[PDB]
Amino acid sequence: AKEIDVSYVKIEEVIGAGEFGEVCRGRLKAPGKKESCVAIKTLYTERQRREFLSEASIMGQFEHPNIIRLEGVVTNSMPVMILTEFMENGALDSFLRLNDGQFTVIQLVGMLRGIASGMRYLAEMSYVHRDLAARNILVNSNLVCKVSDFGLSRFLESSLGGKIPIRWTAPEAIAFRKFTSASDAWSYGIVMWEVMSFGERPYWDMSNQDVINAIEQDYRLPPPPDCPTSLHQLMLDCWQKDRNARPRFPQVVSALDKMIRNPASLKIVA
Ligand SMILES: Cc1ccc(CO)cc1N(c1ccnc(Nc2cc(N3CCOCC3)cc(S(C)(=O)=O)c2)n1)C(C)C
Ligand SMILES: [Mg+2]
Ligand SMILES: [Mg+2]
Ligand SMILES: [Mg+2]
Repeated sequence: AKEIDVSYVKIEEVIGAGEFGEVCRGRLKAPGKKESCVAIKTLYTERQRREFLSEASIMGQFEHPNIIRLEGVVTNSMPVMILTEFMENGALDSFLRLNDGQFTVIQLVGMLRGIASGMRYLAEMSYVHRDLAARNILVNSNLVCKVSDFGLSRFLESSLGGKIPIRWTAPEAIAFRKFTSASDAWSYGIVMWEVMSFGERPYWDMSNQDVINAIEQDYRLPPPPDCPTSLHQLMLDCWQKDRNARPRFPQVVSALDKMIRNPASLKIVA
């Protein structure tokens, strides 16, 4: 679905370095449709091409305001491209670093609510994300946060799947490679911590191995400076060792909505 004629795409600036090629900003103009801004991912073995394009296959089946929208692919022409909606503020971790301390707690909670709604939807579709991290959240001009980074490849036990993201991964997923929506809930807690810390690196003073050891020994990240206690408590709930004890994404959204309804609750900080 959404194969598009390369003649309809005008490539503008190179805006990032992607994991397997350049990231560009461009313009898509198709007959009968208004022109739109697009982000463009470019691409190897046939296995790697099929893994690359698997992102588009799955993205094309999602439709949600907090999930990045697929515009199309260029495959019957080289270089192979994936075109999505353009997200003007780029990745959330770097966006927050650029804007450190400059958004209100209520704004940050709205961002987290958007991400949580995107995850609620993925969980409802039985899609387990496995790499949920602030770097994989994209931000538009109205501060709407959208989940990105999809595909049907597996992590490295060469495939474009990547290494397991230790700092974002639930202990049972690291130990047993059992990835579920409950392990995504653990990652979501890490994302909450990243957002409330304006894009600080999780466990910034620890190696990947130190993090594995720490979590096994009951260490959990502390509240970021100025972080409402209620938000930190929700993080701790997401980081329960027993995956079945973690909140599900509908409960995550509902908890954030209650905070938004009752903003005085956000004034309590440790
Ligand atoms: C194109 C694409 C396809 C698939 C996926 C994963 O699902 C993601 C994307 N990408 C998209 C999709 C939609 N919007 C964007 N916007 C974007 C904007 C900026 N800039 C905006 C201006 O300020 C500087 C930053 C920088 C980046 S990046 C690549 O450096 O993270 C991305 N990027 C990239 C993340 C590869
Ligand atoms: Mg829908
Ligand atoms: Mg991934
Ligand atoms: Mg990834």
